[PDB]
Amino acid sequence: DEHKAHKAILAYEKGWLAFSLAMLFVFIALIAYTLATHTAGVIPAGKLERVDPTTVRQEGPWADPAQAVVQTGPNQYTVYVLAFAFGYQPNPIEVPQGAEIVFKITSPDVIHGFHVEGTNINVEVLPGEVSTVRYTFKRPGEYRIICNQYCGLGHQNMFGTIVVKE
Amino acid sequence: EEKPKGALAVILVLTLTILVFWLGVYAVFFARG
Amino acid sequence: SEISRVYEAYPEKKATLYFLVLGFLALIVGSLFGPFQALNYGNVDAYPLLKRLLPFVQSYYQGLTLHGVLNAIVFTQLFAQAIMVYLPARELNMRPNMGLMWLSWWMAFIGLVVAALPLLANEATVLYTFYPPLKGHWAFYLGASVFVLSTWVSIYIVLDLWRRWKAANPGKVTPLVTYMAVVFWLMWFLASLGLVLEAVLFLLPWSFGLVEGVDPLVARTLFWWTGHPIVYFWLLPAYAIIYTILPKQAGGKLVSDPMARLAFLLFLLLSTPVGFHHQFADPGIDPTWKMIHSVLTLFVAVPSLMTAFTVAASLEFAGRLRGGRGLFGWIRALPWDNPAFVAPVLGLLGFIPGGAGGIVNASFTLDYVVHNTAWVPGHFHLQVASLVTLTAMGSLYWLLPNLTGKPISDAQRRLGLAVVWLWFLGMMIMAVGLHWAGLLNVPRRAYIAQVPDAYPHAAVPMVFNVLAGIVLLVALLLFIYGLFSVLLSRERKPELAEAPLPFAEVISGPEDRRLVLAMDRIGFWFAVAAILVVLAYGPTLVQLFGHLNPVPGWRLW
Ligand code: HAS
Ligand code: HEM
Ligand code: CUA
Ligand SMILES: [Cu+2]
Ligand SMILES: [Xe]
Ligand SMILES: [Xe]
Ligand SMILES: [Xe]
Ligand SMILES: [Xe]
Ligand SMILES: [Xe]
Repeated sequence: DEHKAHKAILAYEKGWLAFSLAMLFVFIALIAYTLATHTAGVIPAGKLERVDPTTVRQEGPWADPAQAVVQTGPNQYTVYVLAFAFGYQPNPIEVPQGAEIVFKITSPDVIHGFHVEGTNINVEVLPGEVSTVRYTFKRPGEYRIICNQYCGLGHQNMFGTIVVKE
Repeated sequence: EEKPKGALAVILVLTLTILVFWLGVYAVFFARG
Repeated sequence: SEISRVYEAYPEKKATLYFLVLGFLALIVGSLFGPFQALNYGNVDAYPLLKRLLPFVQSYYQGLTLHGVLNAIVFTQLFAQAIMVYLPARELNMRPNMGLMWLSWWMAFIGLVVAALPLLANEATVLYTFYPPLKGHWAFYLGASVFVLSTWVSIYIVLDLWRRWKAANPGKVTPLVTYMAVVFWLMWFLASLGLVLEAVLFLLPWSFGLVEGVDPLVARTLFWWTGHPIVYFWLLPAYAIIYTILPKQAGGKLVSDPMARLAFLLFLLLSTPVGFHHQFADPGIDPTWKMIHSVLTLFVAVPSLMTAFTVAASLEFAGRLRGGRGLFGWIRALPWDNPAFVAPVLGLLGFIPGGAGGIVNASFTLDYVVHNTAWVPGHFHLQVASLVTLTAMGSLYWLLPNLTGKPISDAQRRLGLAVVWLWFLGMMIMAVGLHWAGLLNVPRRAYIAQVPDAYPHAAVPMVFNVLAGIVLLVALLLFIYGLFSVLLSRERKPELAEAPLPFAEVISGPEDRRLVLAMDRIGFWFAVAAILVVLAYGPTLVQLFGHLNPVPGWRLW
């Protein structure tokens, strides 16, 4: 008693810790799996890509909204998105399906979020940096973009749109 | 007295809850892929 | 000029009380916005009512800034500074350097007020994360800095106690509570450097006018260096009470000293080098480094997993000592009439769905499902606003008497039990509501009641959020009532203000010595933790500091 409960507890503790680490390593193994698959495209690009925020929408790929989309391969399209104080340019973003869309997003003002409802596209958009993500939608129709980072008094109203064509 | 049946039940529930959460979202991650 | 002999040989008692009072006032004020926010996520706009009550409130987001700051930052730091200075001091029966201990309180008080002015005047509606380029008033940043630096005094205070005790007891193992306190404050010191650098290098010169740009990426990297460990800095003070006082309140004993020490040792090791789990959705950060940080974060869950077993066993043991039955008998044997027992127990229950939510968010790729949704607030209210606050609330039932001498009547005791159950229950409902809607893509930090038709698919969880909002509103009121009833009565027994803190017995074994001894090599372990931080952050920080891209400030409120 008490001393008898000490050893048993400490014994089952060691078996609990062995099981727990095992379970975590399994999780580490299924996360590594996702990294090797296609779904890993939503992980933003690692290399830094600096831009001037104060000069984004008057010069360079973000300046002209009719230019935002660009075919860069045979089945690759680069969209130059601009998340700003309560809105997204272009609106709506028009892209075909079965195509690899390479979003390159930045801000002229503050931090915004880029959350494409119904997809794994969830990226922070930082002023003076380009958030580069790759995504191939499989489902055709109405994709809404939500700003999930507080960016001012109109933040709850900051909605965007992805027009992806069947 | 003996085995912590009560404790091992508790961490069983905890273990089951973690899995439901992890596997459930692990699913939803691929469905939005 | 001293009216109570108590405060003259235990003057730490007084300094502890002030930290506690200031902390629960901030808790109350901050908590007022809670119910309104809950209704907001129940698609109900009650804010014109709030605006009529509190006429200085300008927006939802000013409210939300006050809610975060006053509850997550102020209440929690002042509770820590109270617990993780007073409990070691009483365990050792040593007086803490009172000159420095009062200085740390004044810092906290002047820092709070200084930062309170611009917040109350809507000059710093930037939330508790204050991300650049969102630019507040200088007096918020200055105020926050002073408030946070107060902890650096606290660290010194405890270290000092610890050195002095090592002197009087050469070659002896650091006693339990003190050991936790040490590895706690040391951990906090290492953690705090990320926020200090942010403040000193960027935010402070920026708000003062010295510079006109601040890089957002390095700003939120340094932030999250401190950003995560600070949650443990909220947590460990509750853990200390759960490990070393709860078993006594239950009627049993802490089943293991070395486990407790190992739990706290790991936290000192893994609490800091895991910030990238907050930045999974950030650009400019290498994906490999994100996977690294995701692994270490899975590891930092281990201490909690250990804790789960150690505490469960200690409450099964206590239950059996009370006349425990079979598989679930020990549960019913516990002192469910005692608020100091019930409150933390309930917090632990809800901590289970809270922890799993944490592990999910920590799975790199799976974050993209939940990041910045109502799921995250769902996650942490089970953690901070449940476990921590509840442990805090219930602990008033032994800690308030012990500092003041004021007894607690049966009525106030039963009042507590109501407030505790409601708070718990209400946090539970809310949890379901926020997780649900978070899966349905509902963003967090949003005044969604102002855009009613925006989220129709969240129909039924929006009901839960309304319910909780009502439930927790009532619990709060009863808390204020009950708390002020205890703080405004002149019933005083000076004898229970001299009664020892109900510390629990520690079951010890033979194997302990050698393991406990290696853990007491704190100077070694502190450097190990220091190196881990350099390795995890160093390579990235150096790459971000060579390519600085400061952007101008914005006010968007
Ligand atoms: C004080 C509160 C803090 C707790 C501690 C906490 C724990 C964790 N968190 Fe966290 N967290 C994250 C990962 C974790 C992980 C892995 C854990 C772990 O520490 C959890 C370990 C816990 C367990 C493994 C459970 C152990 C269970 C126990 C100990 C109870 C047993 C009960 C018993 C035995 C009682 C039985 C009694 C009877 C009577 C039977 C991640 C992802 O990696 C995000 C990012 C979301 C995003 O994208 O923004 C995050 C976001 C937050 C938010 C958002 C901050 C913001 O504004 O952006 C803050 C407040 C926060 C607080 C806290 N968090 N967390
Ligand atoms: C009185 C009971 C409480 C209720 C009903 C409540 C409700 C809420 C709600 C609905 C939100 C989401 C707001 C949004 O993201 O738009 C929230 C956020 C938050 N709550 Fe609570 N809360 C309560 C108590 C607490 C406590 C006790 C703490 C900490 C000790 C706390 C800390 C936080 C923090 C840090 C946030 C996020 C702030 C931000 O994202 O800017 N809350 N709360
Ligand atoms: Cu931009 Cu929310
Ligand atoms: Cu964290
Ligand atoms: Xe902070
Ligand atoms: Xe700060
Ligand atoms: Xe503050
Ligand atoms: Xe700071
Ligand atoms: Xe935080």
